[PDB]
Amino acid sequence: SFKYESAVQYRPAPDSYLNPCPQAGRIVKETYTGINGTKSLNVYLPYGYDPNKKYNIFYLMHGGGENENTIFSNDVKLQNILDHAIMNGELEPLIVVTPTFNGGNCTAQNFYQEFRQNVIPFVESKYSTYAESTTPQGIAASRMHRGFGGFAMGGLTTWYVMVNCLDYVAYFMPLSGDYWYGNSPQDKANSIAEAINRSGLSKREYFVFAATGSEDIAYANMNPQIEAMKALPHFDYTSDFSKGNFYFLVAPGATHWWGYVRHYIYDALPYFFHELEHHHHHH
Ligand SMILES: COc1cc(/C=C/C(=O)O)ccc1O
Repeated sequence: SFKYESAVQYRPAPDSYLNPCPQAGRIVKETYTGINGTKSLNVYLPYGYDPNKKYNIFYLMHGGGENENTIFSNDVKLQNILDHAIMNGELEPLIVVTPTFNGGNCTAQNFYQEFRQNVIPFVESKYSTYAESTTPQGIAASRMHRGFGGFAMGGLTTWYVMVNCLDYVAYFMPLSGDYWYGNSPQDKANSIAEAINRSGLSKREYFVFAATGSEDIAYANMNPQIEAMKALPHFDYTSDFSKGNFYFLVAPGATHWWGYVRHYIYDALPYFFHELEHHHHHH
């Protein structure tokens, strides 16, 4: 059913999507040991999950003061939105992982290292993504079907993941957080451009769908960064990812709160993972 729009507008999921869906994906609490010690995450598997099929995977980071359980807690209930959207055909089934930047030496800034070395191999060796194996080569070869996003400090995590993990991840969803690398917006954009240059990727091989609220403090620093990025040849601004690769959704009146941010995921996540996808779809 999904069709790309060129300037998608903010629309909250219906209130009914916040209540439990009978077609509920399974949420599995996992514990693993990596460079930052023994840590946990949650894995959302779509309803009907079949390990002999291959699923898109989206990693989603919490904000400051939160943890790996926040996004699927009663304070957010993202799984209800996912369940309803997948059941209604709005969102193709995918795996959603909620890790944490807490623990050991880990920070929102440096999480990408643990992500690369420990999180991807742990999750993707257990569950069925497009990664045929979880060697660096197997992960890189499946990058078009892997995404990363996050809220606030988790948005910062997302930007650091982008600049350090373009080889492994093609889709990025920074929510209400800017990239802290640089003394000006131009420095931030230039850093991203340099990462893209180093990666060798074409503009059809990475995608950024940023979002925030018009009354969300993150707008103050996101907006200048987005404008600087728009000026780069590396980005073609439009939400139609069949045509371009960069969009910034600003929700009128929304404030810095998961109550709103969950809806940004509802609006944006359906836009991910169709470019170079393996099914024959018309979007
Ligand atoms: C990474 O960018 C941002 C982070 C925050 C974090 C707020 C908090 O932890 O309370 C707020 C605005 C931002 O633009």
